Amino acid sequence: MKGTPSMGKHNKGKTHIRCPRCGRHSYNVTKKYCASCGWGRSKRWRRYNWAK
Amino acid sequence: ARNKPLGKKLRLAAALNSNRNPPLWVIAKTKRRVTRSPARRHWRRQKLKA
Amino acid sequence: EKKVVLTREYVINLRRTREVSRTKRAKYAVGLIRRFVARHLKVEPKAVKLGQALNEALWARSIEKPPRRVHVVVEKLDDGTVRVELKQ
Amino acid sequence: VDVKRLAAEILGVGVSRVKISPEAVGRLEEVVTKDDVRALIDEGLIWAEPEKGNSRGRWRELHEKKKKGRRRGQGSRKGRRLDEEEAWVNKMRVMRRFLNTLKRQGKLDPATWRQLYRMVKGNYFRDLRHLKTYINEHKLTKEPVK
Amino acid sequence: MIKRFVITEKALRLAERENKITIIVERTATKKQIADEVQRLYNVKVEKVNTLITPRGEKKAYVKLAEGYSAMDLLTKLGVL
RNA sequence: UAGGCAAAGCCGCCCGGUGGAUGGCUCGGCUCGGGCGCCGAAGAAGGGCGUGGCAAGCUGCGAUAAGCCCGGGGUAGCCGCA
RNA sequence: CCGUGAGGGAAAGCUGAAAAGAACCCCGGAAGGGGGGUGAAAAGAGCCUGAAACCGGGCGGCUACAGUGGGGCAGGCCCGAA
RNA sequence: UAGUAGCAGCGAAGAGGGGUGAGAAGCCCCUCCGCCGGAAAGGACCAGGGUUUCCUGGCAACUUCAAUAGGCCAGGAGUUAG
RNA sequence: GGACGGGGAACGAGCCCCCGCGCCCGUACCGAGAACCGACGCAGGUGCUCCUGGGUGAGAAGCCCAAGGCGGCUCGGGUGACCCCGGGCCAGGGAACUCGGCAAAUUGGCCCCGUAACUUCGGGAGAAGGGGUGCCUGCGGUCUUGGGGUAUACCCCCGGGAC
Ligand SMILES: [Mg+2]
Ligand SMILES: [Mg+2]
Ligand SMILES: [Mg+2]
Ligand SMILES: [Mg+2]
Ligand SMILES: [Mg+2]
Ligand SMILES: [Mg+2]
Ligand SMILES: [Mg+2]
Ligand SMILES: [Mg+2]
Ligand SMILES: [Mg+2]
Ligand SMILES: [Mg+2]
Ligand SMILES: [Mg+2]
Ligand SMILES: [Mg+2]
Ligand SMILES: [Mg+2]
Ligand SMILES: [Mg+2]
Ligand SMILES: [Mg+2]
Ligand SMILES: [Mg+2]
Ligand SMILES: [Mg+2]
Ligand SMILES: [Mg+2]
Ligand SMILES: [Mg+2]
Ligand SMILES: [Mg+2]
Ligand SMILES: [Mg+2]
Ligand SMILES: [Mg+2]
Ligand SMILES: [Mg+2]
Ligand SMILES: [Mg+2]
Ligand SMILES: [Mg+2]
Ligand SMILES: [Mg+2]
Ligand SMILES: [Mg+2]
Ligand SMILES: [Mg+2]
Ligand SMILES: [Zn+2]
Repeated sequence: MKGTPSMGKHNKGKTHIRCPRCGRHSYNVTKKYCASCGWGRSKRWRRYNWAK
Repeated sequence: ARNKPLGKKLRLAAALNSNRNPPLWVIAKTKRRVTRSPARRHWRRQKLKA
Repeated sequence: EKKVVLTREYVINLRRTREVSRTKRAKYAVGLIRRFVARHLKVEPKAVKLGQALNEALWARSIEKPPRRVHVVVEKLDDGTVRVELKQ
Repeated sequence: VDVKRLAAEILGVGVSRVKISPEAVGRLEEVVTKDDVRALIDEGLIWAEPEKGNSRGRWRELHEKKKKGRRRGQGSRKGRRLDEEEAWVNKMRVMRRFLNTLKRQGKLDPATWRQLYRMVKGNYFRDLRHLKTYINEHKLTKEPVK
Repeated sequence: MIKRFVITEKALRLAERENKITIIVERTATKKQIADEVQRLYNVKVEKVNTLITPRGEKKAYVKLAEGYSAMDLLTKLGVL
């Protein structure tokens, strides 16, 4: 059931919405911060040296 | 959705405005070089992550 | 305005419908009538026009049980097309 | 434009029941508005066929036969038909209202009413006829109960 | 504040039948602002304002005028007809 | 006996269809050398949305929206990629 | 464009000196075809050159009693202008 | 390989006549036949989708066949609250 | 909303009449065997989430038909070989099949009679086993629901309903 039948439950939920600061589809509505730029939990922009 | 927020609605409106192929006079102006647009899409095929 | 140039009465036997699949017997009967009329009037099967009473008689017992035979009147018109009617 | 959709909306019936005359096949392509559909309806080229109601003559005949008592034998029953609890409620209410009316009018001493009431609650009597017959036979009232 | 007028079939029918003008205005304009703007610019009396935001992201207003002013006449006067 | 004499099929050349190699080209990249070196609450960088007569994208710009004013250079053409 | 997301991420250059970008006639439902034009050259917008694999046609040889590819010798048919 | 597999199975399906059209089994209309009817099917509607809605026109591409049809393509329009 | 208190003015209502204002955002459509997710116009999943007439029927079961919709689970025709998938019947025998009764077959609703060992005394139990079952013509009963009779129950008459 973990494949195609479970894929049908991804039709109505959401983890992220568009971030107001960086515009990506990365704002975690429940955690209340952006997973890309870190808005809502860090006033400085989130960017790590291990990322190209 | 029946009930929408205005920001999501405005982003959808922006996608609706941009979704269109280049005009025929633009094709003639560029001598058949500009035929397609990157913002052209189909609602069933390519999904906005609004 | 279409004038009749020939008229015949025929008894078309549809016993071949019992030798085909039960899910297509009435439609097969329509094809049988068209082929019979084309053969006996020397025209193509597309030049034959079935009448409404004939169609309803063929479809009276739904798709599975067309009648075993039909008594019909065939008329050849001045343009070359043929009309087939259930005799009544 | 779909003529049948507008015609069904105008006539307030189903599109399955809206009927368009073949004589208006030429005029169908010129139909633009619901006013045009109304004009065609007024001319009579578009009408609504009557709906089918399931005929009830067979049911009425069978219902008369069932009232007379046919077609309700052992071979025609598949589940419970008689309600025991409702029957008990009706039996108690019939006997209790009869006995209470008798006591209220004074034909029965309250002690005799108590004995009859407890017997009724204890299921001594099959029916109101049995209760009346018991009352008459044991002479619990000064005048007979009909 | 007013961007333009809507001169479609629905807008023309509304103008001729209900004394309403259809305008495209700024998305942030409120009903109060639209009514005051219409009254100031055209010197008519506004009966009521209905507003909606189109799927293309524009605010459209149906301005119903008072019962002494003609929407069709005003449209002819401005020459947008 | 063999040729006229041929099925399906096989090999080689020529022409065509497909394909986009090869060659030529280059307003692109890469390396090295030299310079220059901070911006932001006077609200930055970044993003969204919008903005052209016909305009979808890029570029530019910001409701004054491929744009407004002033001065210097540049003279007769101009309205970006197109 | 892909992934809920952190992240990941292509393919894709070339008409001609000049559009001179193919008038006009016949056919076709249309894409389009024939004739006729422009051009030094179709180089025809699916646009420099245009390989091989592959497919179609023509030509040469074989082809239904004879087991296949490579080499040497002898021969039959075909080419053998430079 | 190969003009081959598949375009069956999950309890519905088509036929006659006419019209349009280059072209019609399949588009439009009538008649007949069938399927659902506490519903893979009728009414409402959440999330999600985001113009797929409506009108006009069309068939280079899309729909496991066709097409004059279309959730497709082109143009235009449409969502009104104490 | 009410009550219990403090303070203030000379006015004044929860009643009647009349006047004025109510901003902002959503609002199309699908809502799924083609508009969502599953690379698809995907037999899955999400949502059958909430609602639905008549007959038979214990029944929101099945079967047939309304209202309403559909023939678009998006190939058509011919043939009636073998073979495969799904379904029907099969004389005599009756598990001899086979690892194994797998599969298939049998029984089947309701009413009446009847029901063992054992038991934790509740159960076992629908144990098991046997009989009845259609249609038609009449005769009744128990109630129910109204109306009329002296008439609130009973009683008589009339119309409807159930068993
Ligand atoms: Mg897992
Ligand atoms: Mg969660
Ligand atoms: Mg999808
Ligand atoms: Mg029966
Ligand atoms: Mg009990
Ligand atoms: Mg509103
Ligand atoms: Mg040969
Ligand atoms: Mg910026
Ligand atoms: Mg070339
Ligand atoms: Mg030589
Ligand atoms: Mg074939
Ligand atoms: Mg096959
Ligand atoms: Mg059925
Ligand atoms: Mg049915
Ligand atoms: Mg439904
Ligand atoms: Mg539509
Ligand atoms: Mg249309
Ligand atoms: Mg579209
Ligand atoms: Mg709606
Ligand atoms: Mg499908
Ligand atoms: Mg049912
Ligand atoms: Mg109906
Ligand atoms: Mg079909
Ligand atoms: Mg077939
Ligand atoms: Mg046997
Ligand atoms: Mg054995
Ligand atoms: Mg054995
Ligand atoms: Mg078994
Ligand atoms: Zn962010």
